[PDB]
Amino acid sequence: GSAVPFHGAHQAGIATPVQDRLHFAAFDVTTEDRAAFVALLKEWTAAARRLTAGHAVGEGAYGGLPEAPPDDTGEALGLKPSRLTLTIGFGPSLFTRFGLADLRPEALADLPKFPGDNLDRARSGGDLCVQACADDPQVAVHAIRNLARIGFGKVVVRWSQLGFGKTSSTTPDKQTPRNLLGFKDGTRNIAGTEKDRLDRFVWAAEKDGTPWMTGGSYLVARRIRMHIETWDRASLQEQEDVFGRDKGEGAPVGKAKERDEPFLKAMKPDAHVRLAHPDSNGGATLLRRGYSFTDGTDGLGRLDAGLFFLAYQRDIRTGFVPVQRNLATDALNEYIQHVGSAVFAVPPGVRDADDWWGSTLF
Amino acid sequence: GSAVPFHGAHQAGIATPVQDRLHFAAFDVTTEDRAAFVALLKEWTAAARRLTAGHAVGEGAYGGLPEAPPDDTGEALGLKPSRLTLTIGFGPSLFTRFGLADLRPEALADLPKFPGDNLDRARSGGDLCVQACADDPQVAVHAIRNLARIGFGKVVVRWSQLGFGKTSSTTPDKQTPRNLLGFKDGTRNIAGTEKDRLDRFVWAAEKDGTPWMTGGSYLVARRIRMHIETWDRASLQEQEDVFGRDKGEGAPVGKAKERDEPFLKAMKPDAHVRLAHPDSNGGATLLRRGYSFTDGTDGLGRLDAGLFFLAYQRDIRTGFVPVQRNLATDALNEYIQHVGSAVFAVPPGVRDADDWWGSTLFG
Ligand code: HEM
Ligand code: HEM
Repeated sequence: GSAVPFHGAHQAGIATPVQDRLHFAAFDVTTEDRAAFVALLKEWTAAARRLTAGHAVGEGAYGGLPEAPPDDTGEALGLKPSRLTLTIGFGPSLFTRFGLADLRPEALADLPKFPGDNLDRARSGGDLCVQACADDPQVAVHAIRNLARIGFGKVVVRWSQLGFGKTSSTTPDKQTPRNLLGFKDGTRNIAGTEKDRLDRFVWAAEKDGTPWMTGGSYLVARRIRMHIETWDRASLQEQEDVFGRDKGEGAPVGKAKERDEPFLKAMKPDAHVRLAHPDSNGGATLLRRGYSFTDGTDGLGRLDAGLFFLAYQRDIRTGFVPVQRNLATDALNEYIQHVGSAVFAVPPGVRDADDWWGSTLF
Repeated sequence: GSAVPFHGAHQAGIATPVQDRLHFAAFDVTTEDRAAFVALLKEWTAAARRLTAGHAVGEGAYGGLPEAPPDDTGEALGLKPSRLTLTIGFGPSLFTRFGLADLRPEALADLPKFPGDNLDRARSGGDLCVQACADDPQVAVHAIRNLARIGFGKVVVRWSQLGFGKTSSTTPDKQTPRNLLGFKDGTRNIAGTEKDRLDRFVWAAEKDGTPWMTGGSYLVARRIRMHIETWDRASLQEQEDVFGRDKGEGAPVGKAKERDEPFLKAMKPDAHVRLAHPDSNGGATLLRRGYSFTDGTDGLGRLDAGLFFLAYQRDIRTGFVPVQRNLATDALNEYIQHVGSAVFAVPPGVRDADDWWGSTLFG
């Protein structure tokens, strides 16, 4: 139930232990006034400091003037901070505004088209994002709702995604969670304690060519539908062959324990783990941080199910792109479809109480 | 605690402690064969015994024949029972099948149309329901996904709703939860400890007219959207006047504490608490067991959020119907809309290891 510190060289919500619940929102900007947008970023930062400490925004949820709307909507009153993190990102489309064109980072690359893509344009893209993660869904909804309210008239919500349970791990010392296909997901990631690996693969550096992004990261989001009718009639052996790990323990094929190192040549040549592994991709390594979703039924008598895939990396061109390209022949492709996509530059951390989100850019 | 007993004179999930999370699904039946449906109820009951104890269904999620599909889909491996309850109910439309038309209870009444209703037919009705409540959402979802799989070919999923209340790891058991309008919700309700009130207002009795339903109850489900962005622009006074309680403490107007008994005459005539109170409705009293929802954002950028309202009662005609009728002029109507609806007869409990869901109806 404790608080995660909001200030630092980096934003929280990346290397932080993965929280139980997600509420992700993408926003489009509706003001042409640079000074007004800067004022919004400062007001959002002030609200974020309150929210992540478990306090109400502005002057509170009640006990003000009877004839005014309360500053805070009130539904988180009496709740603990619940490890709430709030992480902001800027999309490529932002840089066509406020005279920012020459500040767009090279590492913020547009993704190519990938075979099998079926992307809904309405639930793709966005000028900016806020990732809210917490152990309590009410706390996460409250944060997004209050940020959107403060932003009324300057930003609108383009699309949002809720995740009911995590399918990722930055804490190898704890139980690895399972996705809706029934497999552990998160065994070989990057842990929050692995400072050298974070510096090499996740955090942007001054020498990479964009000074304002030093200490930031780049985010890829993919909404992926799962064909669970098709999967649930597959044999156990089929399922295990798809991944290269057994279902019960999640060990590499032939080995006894989850965390034993994979021996790739024992897996099928189209196994997911074999294709995705850094040794198959010139060393390319990702920080995965996704969540499961279900949005009702599909109208054809079945539950809807999917995974909202989130990856952080130092450069989209050397992280997600080469790995996803290598997944063109993945056995898993028979059971999934990518139906939404977005990329964001995640700026550096808020250094102290006088700093603000985006201050290095603006 | 960690598990809730499955067997009893009553089904669990009604009077048992309220769990943190909900997965509610409505199913339609596709078979005409009574024998095949009975066989399904028996297999579903066997699965539910396993699920509510934290075990996998059938022969398990792994370690069987490699060339067969696993009996359990495996996404709950490693999780705890999480106080899972599974509660089954039968809709009015079931009784048009299997020769059951003369066994439909009179208390399972069709709802009238109410002012302001805007019901989505696709998210309404259903032949059957399963209410899955648990502290971990993945335990609830795993239960619904596996029941649906076992039934494939005999039932389909018509509609499904996820919901949330409190998070018990961080929030005290005695604290009333707040709804998404920011008000405490549940202060004046029937509690699971109130045996006599449950017998008066919730459980069906033999003398009520339908012997097979003795020890069962009747459920009304309403999916109620909130107009969040409109509500959030209302003044504090306007919000408090809508309910007849204050927002911070949740006390009735002119009182000091949440649990002080209301004085109805101090509230505005169309305040929600005044219209809903038993004294305004000839003594009519409900067990509310609903959950908040947030599904996403709609095409206009607004939050798709609200209350998935669940009420249990001894007779729909003397519980939900009179009370909802009395809300025709509710000040709250400006900020909500009922967009889905269904009613179910929830049979008596599974008595022991040889009993099965629906045995009093089917024989
Ligand atoms: C619904 C989609 C997906 C499912 C169900 C899935 C499932 C899994 C599972 C079960 C593992 C093995 C346990 C682990 O080490 O985490 C794994 C590993 C991995 N996945 Fe995926 N995955 C999906 C999509 C993706 C995508 C889109 C990418 C990247 C483009 C990706 C990259 C990886 C990586 C890098 C590993 C670690 C390989 C290693 O170093 O051993 N996955 N995935
Ligand atoms: C979005 C919809 C609704 C909201 C936000 C809401 C909110 C509330 C609140 C805040 C209270 C006062 C605290 C408490 O005693 O629980 C209350 C009481 C109550 N509500 Fe509602 N309610 C809603 C819909 C309904 C419906 C549809 C019914 C019945 C048909 C209902 C019946 C009652 C009853 C019986 C009480 C208790 C009155 C008493 O005995 O003091 N509510 N509701």
